[PDB]
Amino acid sequence: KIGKTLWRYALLYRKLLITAVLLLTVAVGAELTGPFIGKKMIDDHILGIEKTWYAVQFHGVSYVREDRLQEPVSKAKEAHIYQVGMAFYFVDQAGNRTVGKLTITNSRAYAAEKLTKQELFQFYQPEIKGMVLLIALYGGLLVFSVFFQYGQHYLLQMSANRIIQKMRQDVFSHIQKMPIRYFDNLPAGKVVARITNDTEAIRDLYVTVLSTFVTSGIYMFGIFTALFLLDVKLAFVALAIVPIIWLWSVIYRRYASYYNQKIRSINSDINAKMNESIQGMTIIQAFRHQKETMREFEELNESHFYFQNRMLNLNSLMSHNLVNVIRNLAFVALIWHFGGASLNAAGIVSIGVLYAFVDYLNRLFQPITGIVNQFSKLELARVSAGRVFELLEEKNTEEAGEPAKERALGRVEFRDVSFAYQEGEEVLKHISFTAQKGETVALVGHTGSGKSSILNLLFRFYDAQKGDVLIDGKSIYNMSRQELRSHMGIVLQDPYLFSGTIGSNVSLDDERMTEEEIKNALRQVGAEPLLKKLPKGINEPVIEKGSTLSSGERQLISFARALAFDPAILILDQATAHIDTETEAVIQKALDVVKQGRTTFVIAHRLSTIRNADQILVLDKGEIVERGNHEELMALEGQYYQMYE
Amino acid sequence: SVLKKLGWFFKAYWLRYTIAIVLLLAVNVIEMFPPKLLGNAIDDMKAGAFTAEGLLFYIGIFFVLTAAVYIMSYFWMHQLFGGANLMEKILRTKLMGHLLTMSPPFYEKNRTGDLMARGTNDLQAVSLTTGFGILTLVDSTMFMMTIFLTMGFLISWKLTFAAIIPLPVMAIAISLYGSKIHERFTEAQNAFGALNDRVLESVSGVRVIRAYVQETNDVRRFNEMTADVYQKNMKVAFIDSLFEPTVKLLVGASYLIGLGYGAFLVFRNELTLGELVSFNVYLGMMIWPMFAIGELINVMQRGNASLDRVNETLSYETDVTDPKQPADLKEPGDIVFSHVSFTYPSSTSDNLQDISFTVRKGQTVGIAGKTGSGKTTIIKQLLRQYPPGEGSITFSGVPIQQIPLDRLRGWIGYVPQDHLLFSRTVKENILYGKQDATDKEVQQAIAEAHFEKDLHMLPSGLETMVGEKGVALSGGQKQRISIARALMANPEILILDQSLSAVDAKTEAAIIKNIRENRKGKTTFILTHRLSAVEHADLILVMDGGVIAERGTHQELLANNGWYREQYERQQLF
Ligand SMILES: Nc1ncnc2c1ncn2[C@@H]1O[C@H](COP(=O)(O)OP(=O)(O)OP(=O)(O)O)[C@@H](O)[C@H]1O
Ligand SMILES: Nc1ncnc2c1ncn2[C@@H]1O[C@H](COP(=O)(O)OP(=O)(O)OP(=O)(O)O)[C@@H](O)[C@H]1O
Ligand SMILES: [Mg+2]
Ligand SMILES: [Mg+2]
Repeated sequence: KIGKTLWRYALLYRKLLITAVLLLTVAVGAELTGPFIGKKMIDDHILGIEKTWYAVQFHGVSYVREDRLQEPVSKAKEAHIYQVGMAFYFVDQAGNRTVGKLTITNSRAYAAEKLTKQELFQFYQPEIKGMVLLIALYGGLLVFSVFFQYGQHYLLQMSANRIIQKMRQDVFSHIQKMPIRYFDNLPAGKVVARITNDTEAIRDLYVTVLSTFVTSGIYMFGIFTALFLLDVKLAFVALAIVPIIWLWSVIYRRYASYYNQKIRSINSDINAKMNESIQGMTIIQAFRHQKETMREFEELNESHFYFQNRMLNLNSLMSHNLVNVIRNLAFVALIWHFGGASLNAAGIVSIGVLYAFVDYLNRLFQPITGIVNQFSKLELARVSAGRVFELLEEKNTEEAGEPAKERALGRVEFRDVSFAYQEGEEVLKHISFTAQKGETVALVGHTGSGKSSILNLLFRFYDAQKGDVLIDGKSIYNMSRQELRSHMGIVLQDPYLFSGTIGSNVSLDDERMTEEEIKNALRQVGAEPLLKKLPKGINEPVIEKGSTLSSGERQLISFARALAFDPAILILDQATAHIDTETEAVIQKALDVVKQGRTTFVIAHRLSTIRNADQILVLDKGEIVERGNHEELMALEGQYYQMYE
Repeated sequence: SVLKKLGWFFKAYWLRYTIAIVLLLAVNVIEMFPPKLLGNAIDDMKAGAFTAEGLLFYIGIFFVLTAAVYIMSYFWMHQLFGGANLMEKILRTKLMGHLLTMSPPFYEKNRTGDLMARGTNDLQAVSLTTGFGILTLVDSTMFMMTIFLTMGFLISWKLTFAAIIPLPVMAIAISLYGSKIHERFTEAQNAFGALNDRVLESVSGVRVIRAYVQETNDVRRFNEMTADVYQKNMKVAFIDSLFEPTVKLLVGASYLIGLGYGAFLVFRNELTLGELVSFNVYLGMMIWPMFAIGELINVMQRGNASLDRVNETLSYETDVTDPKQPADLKEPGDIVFSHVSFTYPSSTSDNLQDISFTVRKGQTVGIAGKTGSGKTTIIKQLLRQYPPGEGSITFSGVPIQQIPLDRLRGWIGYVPQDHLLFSRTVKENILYGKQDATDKEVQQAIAEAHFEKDLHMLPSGLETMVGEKGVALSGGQKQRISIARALMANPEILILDQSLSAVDAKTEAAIIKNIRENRKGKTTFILTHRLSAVEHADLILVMDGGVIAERGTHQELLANNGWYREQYERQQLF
């Protein structure tokens, strides 16, 4: 259920949204009181001349309105004023508007004279006073909803920003508690898209879509309330209108869901494919695969273009184009009902009411034009919520015990253990070996017998299906892999350096080793910091891996950072492959000797670096062959050693 | 600016939007008659002249006008929203066309997440701007223009130069708001690039993170960055919420001035209640839609900043790597280095000094010395991935340049010291080299790098999927796929870059034995640290810093005292 999680994240911030809605309620209330001033300015200060008159003095005789400046109690003539065309007429004593010949057939006829222009203006001086009073009233009333609108906007901005921040943090934590397999079998760009290019969809769902929705829904409620205040029969049609919008939100959903989800999936594919191309651009620019990679991309691009054009029609019969059809149907009703009321001359009551409704229609549709402009984003962000939420709601996750344990003896042990990726490729079979503090080296020439499989089984990157691994008699299935992985360190077979200074790469953003860990670099690095112009702390290698640095130098930095951390078990993976230069490879094994202080697992395809190991394994085809030392060489390792020399 | 930057698209298609401007004029005028029609109808109602046939005429006009606007603005919506899609697609194609055909010295200055976002996010922003922002801008501008004209002639010019007084203030406010929002949005786009960069780094480095237990120490950094992004989002929320109140204020001021001064005009008898209603409806349609003005500027400045990013990345001069004038000489077998003083872009020293290297016809040459001595620098001189400062590859007489990068790149074999693959099957990524290879040469290269046995371990020989990067493959297997792939091409020039450092000695023997069989009279560049495959060559250059310490074959090196002299014996006594 996507909506429930959106509601829960919103309820995490109740104070912010409730205060914003209250302030906006105040603002909309002020604005909706606004047009009553127009109503009551019309009906009073323009149509008061049309009501009975018992001070206004033209010709020096005519008395003043019943309710007007200079009101003694006096009534002798009961005069009236009537409207004919663009001319007004004044009848002295006690219908139709036929022209000193005024007739009201409903019959009696009387005489009236034209009110000219200056005399007509003379009438509405008190009306001028009333106009300026009401005008100033509304002008002042505006500046109160001026500081309420500001407040509610600046409050919704924080509610949206906080919501998106919280959601992003939760997603990132969840992805870091995912098994390695999940990352193994999914493109980096694909996962990266679901975090950065996918939460942006949900951010806009909050920053503009839902904020605009609540504002418009607060504006419409007020407008319908005012419409009910004025009329109760036309307000019932007004209420009927909203089910229309509901049916406008249901249809745009039964017609956009599939294509929006296809667009999102293609976008993820396009992020993944572009990442892959950037990473391996040397094989594109050295093997002339440029045109084929362009063709694949263009296939994806045209698929996305096609689906967008598979949505180019639904959005065309919607939006303002369709908001104008409700507006004109509102005008038609405001004509028809008033006409059916005024057929028998019973339409002069609603002359300020007519104006108020006319103003109200202008009010109502702009909130609606706001609402419709987001249905494209709403149905687009529903997809994004599902993709992100499925990631956030995932049951194959592994609970992680963050606390790291203390130092442990270097006791590794392996019982009858049978590991197999994807349940079919039985990499390891009945692997059993032990170590206390010496160098136990796993050797195989098969190149696919599962050396790295054993190493990543030790870290529980993948869970074994048979047997158990016990360090100091501690089954690795005690979870808390942060203690399991803090006792021991690994130099990956393919190093990955992070961004920032080489000193930062060795330190790894940990607050354990001071600046004087140059010893780790000086442990095996010869004159490279001298070669490069500035020391470790002032040269920033090219972002990601150090393409500004050689593969061996990168591997040197990786090994140094492995030693910078001091592990109870030092695991290595072809740690001396690209730095095989013997001048420095001998300094890593002569001046940086493993010594007894570490329990080291030295993996390598060269017999030179494992000649002094006190335990050598073969593990060929996932099965061990030899358990002796270097001098215990009869048949198999003899072949490998002989060819090396 | 965003208009001056996006115009060339419109100049390319001025048959699709010219038809749509006339269409919008038509739908605006026809939908702008009903105001005056209503004013007239209510004037008739007040005078008591409202007759039945007038009601029928009014409702018929309203219905026909509604249908006309419906269809004739449906066409305008379709056209413009399709133009936006086309703009986005063509920009994406141009962007990937510029990312390719560009040498590696730009990827050190340009990020993989900044560029990935600069494609996806920047183009979606530009699409949203091209469609919706231009739609709203043109529609609103012309609508306001015509409403100001109709109220002028058709109602009055005093009532309409008077609610116009507050609009200059709107203009200045809209100037300042855009002036700030442009900078804010360029910063936001760069920030999204940075966020994508950080997430990409975290995802790529996971085992290095998990093996070191720094999940928490990374969630800390992400949280701090998100907090800073929130702070920026609120430094813009402040300005956006200080802008809207001035907008609504001025809208209300225009409304109030129009209403009050129109009532006063009615008092002077220069206007009627019907005309008052008409003017008020005109103002209601004209100035109240300005509530979305802020969103319009948001879209329009976000698009401008995104397109500025795309433009500055889309014209970089592609380094110095380009055929000047095709010399059109098929490869001479001679590669004679005269004087090569090279300096990487990100360096301040001559990484390579004058090297008089020379390799004739087909001769394996061995380059192996202290790490960091720039042997892969000399190799990169051949591939011309970097600008030539003083390099003189001098193929026969002609310098390195004046050759087709297609043909020159076809001459070279490969330079993958770090392993690289692609997400596909092993067959497909072996086919990735040369022109899709052939039928059985795939199996030839397979059982020519001693890789046939490996297929037993792989459950689906040549058919099992190779996971992203090296997943589903061991390190030696991946290098053995690289050698097979790049031996599919049978190159005239082959460059091996520590190509034997990820497999055992036993398989190393098979490769060198099979490389000896494969390479007979074809020049090969052997770079390695296992000092046994370098034994056979016409020349062996030992590299020390920016200069070659010694030159000769495998014999005189063991005679002259130097680096090679001590390195062979130690690897021999083992
Ligand atoms: N994620 C995976 N899923 C399935 N099979 C895998 C996976 N990762 C590796 N393999 C395969 O399982 C076996 C494990 O061997 P491993 O990766 O340890 O190589 P290795 O013996 O260390 O060889 P070398 O060091 O010579 O490359 C190999 O067949 C390898 O290609
Ligand atoms: N992109 C680059 N920009 C600037 N300098 C670079 C770049 N790549 C490498 N370098 C520098 O070039 C030097 C010499 O080249 P490089 O070390 O790659 O060859 P190498 O000596 O064989 O390395 P290795 O011995 O590690 O296999 C490196 O030590 C490094 O300082
Ligand atoms: Mg190198
Ligand atoms: Mg391996």
